[PDB]
Amino acid sequence: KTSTLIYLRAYELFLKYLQNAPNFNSELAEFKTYENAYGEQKALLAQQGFYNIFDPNTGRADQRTRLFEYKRLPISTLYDERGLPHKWTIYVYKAVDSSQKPAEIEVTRKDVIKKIDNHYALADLRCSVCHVLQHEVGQLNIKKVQTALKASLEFNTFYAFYESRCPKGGLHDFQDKKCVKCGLFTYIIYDHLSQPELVHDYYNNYKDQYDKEKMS
Amino acid sequence: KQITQSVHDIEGLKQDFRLEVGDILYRDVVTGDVAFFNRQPSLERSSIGVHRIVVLENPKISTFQMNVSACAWYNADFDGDQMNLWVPWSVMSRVEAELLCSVRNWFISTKSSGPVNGQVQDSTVGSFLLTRTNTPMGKNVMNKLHAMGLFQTTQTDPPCFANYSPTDLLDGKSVVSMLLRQTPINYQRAPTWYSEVYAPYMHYNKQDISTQIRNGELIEGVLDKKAVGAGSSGGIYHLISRRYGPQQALKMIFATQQLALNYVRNAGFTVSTADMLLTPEAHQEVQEIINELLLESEEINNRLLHGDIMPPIGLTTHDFYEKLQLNALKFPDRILKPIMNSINPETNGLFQMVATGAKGSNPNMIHIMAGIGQIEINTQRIQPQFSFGRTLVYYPRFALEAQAYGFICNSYIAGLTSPEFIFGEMNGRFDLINKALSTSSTGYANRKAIFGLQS
Amino acid sequence: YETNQGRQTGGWYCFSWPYRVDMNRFFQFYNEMPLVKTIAHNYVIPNGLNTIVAYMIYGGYNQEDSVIVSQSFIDRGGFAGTFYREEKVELESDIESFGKPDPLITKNLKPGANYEKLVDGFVPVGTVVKKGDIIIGKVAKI
Amino acid sequence: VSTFPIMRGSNRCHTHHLSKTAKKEIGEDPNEPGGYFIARGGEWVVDLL
Amino acid sequence: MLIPVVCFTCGFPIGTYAAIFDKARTEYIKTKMASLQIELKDLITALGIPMRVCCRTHLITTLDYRKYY
Amino acid sequence: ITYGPIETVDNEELTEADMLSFISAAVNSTGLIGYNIKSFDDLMDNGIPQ
Amino acid sequence: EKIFQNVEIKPFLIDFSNLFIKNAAKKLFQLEEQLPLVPVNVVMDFKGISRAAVHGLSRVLQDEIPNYMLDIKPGGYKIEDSTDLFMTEQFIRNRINFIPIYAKNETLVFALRSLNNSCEVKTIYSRDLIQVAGPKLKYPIFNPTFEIGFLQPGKSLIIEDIYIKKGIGRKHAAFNLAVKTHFSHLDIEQYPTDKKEYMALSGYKQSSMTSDPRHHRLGLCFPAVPLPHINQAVRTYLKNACRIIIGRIQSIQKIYENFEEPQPELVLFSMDEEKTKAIITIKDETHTIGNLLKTYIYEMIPDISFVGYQCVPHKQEMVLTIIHKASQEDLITLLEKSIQNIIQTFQILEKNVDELIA
Amino acid sequence: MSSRSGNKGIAALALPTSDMPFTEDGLQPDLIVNPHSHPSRMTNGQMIETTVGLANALQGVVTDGTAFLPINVQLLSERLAQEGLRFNGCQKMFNGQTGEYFDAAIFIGPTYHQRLQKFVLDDRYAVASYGPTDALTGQPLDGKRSHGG
Ligand SMILES: [Mg+2]
Ligand SMILES: [Zn+2]
Repeated sequence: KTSTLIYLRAYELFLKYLQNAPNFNSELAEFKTYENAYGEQKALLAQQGFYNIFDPNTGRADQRTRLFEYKRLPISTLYDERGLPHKWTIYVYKAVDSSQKPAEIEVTRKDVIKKIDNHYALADLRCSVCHVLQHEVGQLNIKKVQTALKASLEFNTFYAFYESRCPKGGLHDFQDKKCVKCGLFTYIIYDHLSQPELVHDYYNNYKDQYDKEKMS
Repeated sequence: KQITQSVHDIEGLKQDFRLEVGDILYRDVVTGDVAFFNRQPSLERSSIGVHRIVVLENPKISTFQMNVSACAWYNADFDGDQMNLWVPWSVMSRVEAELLCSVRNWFISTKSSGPVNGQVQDSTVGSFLLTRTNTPMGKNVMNKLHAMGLFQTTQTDPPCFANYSPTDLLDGKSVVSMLLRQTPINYQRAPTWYSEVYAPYMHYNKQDISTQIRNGELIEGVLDKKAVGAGSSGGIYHLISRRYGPQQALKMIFATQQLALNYVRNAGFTVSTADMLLTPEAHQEVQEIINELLLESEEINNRLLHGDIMPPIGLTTHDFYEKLQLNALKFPDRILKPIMNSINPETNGLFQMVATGAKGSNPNMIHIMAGIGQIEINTQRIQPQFSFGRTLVYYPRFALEAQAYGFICNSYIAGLTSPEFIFGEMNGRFDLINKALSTSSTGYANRKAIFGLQS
Repeated sequence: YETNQGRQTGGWYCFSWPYRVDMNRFFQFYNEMPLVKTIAHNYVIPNGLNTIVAYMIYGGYNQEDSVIVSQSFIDRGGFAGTFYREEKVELESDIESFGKPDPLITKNLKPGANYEKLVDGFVPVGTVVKKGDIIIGKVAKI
Repeated sequence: VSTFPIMRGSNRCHTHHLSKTAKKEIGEDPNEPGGYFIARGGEWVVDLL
Repeated sequence: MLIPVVCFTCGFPIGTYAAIFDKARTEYIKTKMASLQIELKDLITALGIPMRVCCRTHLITTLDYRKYY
Repeated sequence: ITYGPIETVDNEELTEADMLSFISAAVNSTGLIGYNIKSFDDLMDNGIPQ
Repeated sequence: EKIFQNVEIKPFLIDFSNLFIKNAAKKLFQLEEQLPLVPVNVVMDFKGISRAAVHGLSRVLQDEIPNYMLDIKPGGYKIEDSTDLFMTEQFIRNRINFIPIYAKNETLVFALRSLNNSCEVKTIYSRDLIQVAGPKLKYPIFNPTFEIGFLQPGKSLIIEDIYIKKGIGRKHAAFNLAVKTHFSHLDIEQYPTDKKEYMALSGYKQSSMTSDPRHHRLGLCFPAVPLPHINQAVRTYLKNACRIIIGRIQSIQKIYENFEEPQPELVLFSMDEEKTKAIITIKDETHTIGNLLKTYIYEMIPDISFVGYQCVPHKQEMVLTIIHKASQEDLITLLEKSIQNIIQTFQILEKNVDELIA
Repeated sequence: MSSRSGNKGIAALALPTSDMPFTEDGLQPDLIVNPHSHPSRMTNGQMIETTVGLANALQGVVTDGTAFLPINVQLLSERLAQEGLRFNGCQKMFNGQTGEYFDAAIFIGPTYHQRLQKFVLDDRYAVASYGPTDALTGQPLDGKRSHGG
């Protein structure tokens, strides 16, 4: 019978308020806790539990997510044993049936619709520079990759720094001194070999002294 | 009443019993009357056009109903747009409205010289589904009864099916030919369905990747945004307008629209939460691609730690370091490989909408499925605005991780984290601000340009 | 966009609506808690219904963010409610009063108005009023 | 000689501590918190400047 | 203000068992109890409501004006 | 008022739905409206007389 | 052979085995047994009948069959000045319109007179609808457990003229009779849809464009029929659906047989190649009739040049176009024979309904 | 009308219950939402809510879908499958007008939809050739409220 008690008393208190009751301060304060207890009953008729989806592995709330995780990768996934980035532009395909005589074609993106049909399925890509497949990149030796990149980074930074600058100073990147070339395209092509190995070693001291001056 | 030079309401004309010559009668608008249809802001020449009134006798309808392909004239959509409509009553205005301001004159854009209207959304994908070679069930054919049903609502004179038995199968390209025959044109172009970025994955049907129409006979290929899309210069509707006038182009837009829509009334089209869900193997490859990006970013950072960053002449080290990073966190073209591995293109609703040009693009598919990537505001990363060297309270001062500067690693379907959402909201609000600036900024320029040039 | 549209959604706009005389207020009869609720609904009542929606192409009547609605769902009470408007007028001075303007004196009667269905200057409650009808009849120069 | 507008729900409002049922039968919203002003037939909210 | 007399989507008369379902659900809360820790599938099936997505959706989610006023 | 060492607090079972309880506690503390009512009460009490 | 094969009638019943359900039932309604009117799921098997006819029967039973509802006569809801301020006339009218009734008499008129002389919120249930009109209800027409609006303390609600109105569910959904619970074709093989490769497809092995199913299983649910008289109610509903379809088809048949005499429903043009074009325009006609006509004309004239119908949502009409390599009267008699085929099919359906349920 | 993901929509069709498409189990929609509303707006929350609501209606549960709570769409789809539905929420749907099943399985499920308080009956206005005019310029008054313009 809490319904008839809460309603009638609230009216009497309200009527007492308009008549300036002497005890209205205490009588209303006790009714607030009386209504709050009555309020939870109505809140029970409204709310219906807590709920969450349960994880079978851990029988609490399910926290499994497809979110991203960092998982630092080996450096061989980026640069080859010579130090140049991989270009996954060649698409390798494998036949769905062994009876197919070719069973593998390596074609560029444009040639795919010309030469590939439903009888084949895509396989892992190949780098057009170092000819390694994508799923076999682990075969590349990391310590050889790192030492090649450190020479590639050193030579690239050297020539990037000396893109216009000369190790002996004064631009002169046509022929003079050793600013640009010792013949051929040795200053950008980097695969003629032993020309960068000598010239960079010729002015290695210059590279060391300029980097620290910049880093100040 | 010319005899009285006065206007009488219709309740007090019981003694009239007739109208005399010279009287003017103000009669209710009927179907076939011309009406002016206008959306504000009226920015383009097509912003006011004349439509043939179709009075809707249902008293429960109070909206202005228009074909969807007509919205390209007014830049309108049905998200709550209101457009003015006034029916000319003067004979001079009525003669003018149908002869000069009819929407058939705005089919070709004055701005671009190309067509304005075409198939949009439901029909751009509907035209592709109707005209594709193979359905997942098999060859894309229909019996005589369902080929006839494609022409029920076209409002044109239906073709002849007397040569087809009830058990005869009609190709999807067959029925389109019997509609394109009335306005025979020559069209040969690669469809939007065939894309280089998709080709290494998915097996394109050779009868779908070359849309050729000879004298109104669709003899190969699919019909998509390139052929039937709105605003597609050189499309089939642009060619129909050139040979047979813009009015025939509008009729063939509607006839082809009903043909496509009636096909999807049996083929059915949908998008599901699994259409945007990657396989666990592909999701393991998307992470591998992203870790490769973050590895390159950390390789740049390791150069910065050892002082190996030598900026080019004219750029500061910070400017060069930021320039290097923005190149490091660019999604490679191979990010489509995991997406296409998890997609059945014949049945994937999301892919077909994107690949056929109905709606969306490759970034939308990549963002939903693969990853958001770097967040760029004015062609640069998120600036450290929280404090000196801090981008957010969630990241340390002078943090070098790419995530601190807006690089979002998750995809939309995976669910962004709290700081990824904040960076996304910075880009999201920055797009909302640009829109509001665009309306006001162009308003001043448009009015200045009008007055300088109007004379 | 949702933050904008959530605050415009029809629903139980005020639990004390029958005691209020408000203008342009819509009270939606039926409300539902979302099947997939969020924490926000612990503090504000939900506004809307859990509608079975089909993401399909059906006749091309839903292009450009249009919706095809089941007429039966409308008739059963889906998003139905009451829309309220107020008509408040005040006497300028003792020269004005509420009452049916007597047709004998007139001198300013509205052209083509009803002037019927007025009791004591006001239309009785529960009476339908159309465009031409007169409500809260008032006169001056008394 | 003055009156100051009283925000609904404040300690100087007649419904400051009244019971929810009393608010229900007084014509007020039992669940609403208040925080607005009633001036010349309209309800006004003073925002956070 | 109440559970609809019939399901809005399909018109199955869930209002027949709405009054019984309300108190059965309440008693099922009192034995399980911050939203909805329950599963009401057994209670709904016992009332005779079929395995219809619409009817169960509108039965278990429709707000009651008496609970809030 | 030194608290127990942080090596002993058990949080492996703490889920994010549990942190929703902290959010609810914060909302219950603030009241979601209470700041402006309390500011007006402070006005009437201390500010207007001052 | 027989078209409508054996039927499966299974009413929906309250499972009192659940403790909470029984406790609540006896606590508020004092209910210990099944309610007087229960929903019945009727699952039917159809063989040797086109998909158009079965779907037309389903559509008719859904909304195109005449049905009864409880409505309030205008001025019935006493505006008064004591009535509950929350129970508006619109809200209570919507509550009462959708109370399913199995009324065999239209003269019944009910009155709702509920007063809340107490301090609690009193809920008005359907058992409070007392009846003052003509014949006393031997059996109730509605369940007494429906929740009509609640009354605030001291408030009342008086509605004095709640009568039974006749209509079809297409115009107002409060007349909708049968709710769809099943529809499948038994002569089309189905893929295992729980598999990944077939999860995006419907499941049927034949494409809908090239499929012509003749064996169907149709499941419908009727919302309230008397518990002791379930079978007779189902029989009456199905037979009335068949009668309605036959009657509308005969209405078309009259227009057909008036072909020489002028009429704006039917026009005829002999266009170019001996072909005669017949356009049948009928107002306020649904997809059921147009689909039936198209399918059966196509069955009777396989070599037809074109048959098609369109019920555009606006203009609220069914327009059926037939083009055929035949003269006007040959085409007319072919269409008449096709309509006779439709009538024959639905008369056979009614015969099977009488044979089966009983 | 709008969804909680922010997809406004103006209703332009009123199909009777017989013209509405329906699934094999008889479930039919209340709203029909164009699938093209998704790909360019990227409102994946609505689709995920539809999936979870499909699973919830059968279980008779109401799940908490608050932002930033852990979510696995793969596991929610597996939950759908365990509930008797398909891995995706799609179903075999039949066209209501012709009774023909769609070739593709249609994604139908409960989505919370909001009626925005922008009524067409308030917004629509039509005026005749005469009415109130401005005393100064002689032009019609401004807008619907003045009964002309
Ligand atoms: Mg818009
Ligand atoms: Zn239902």
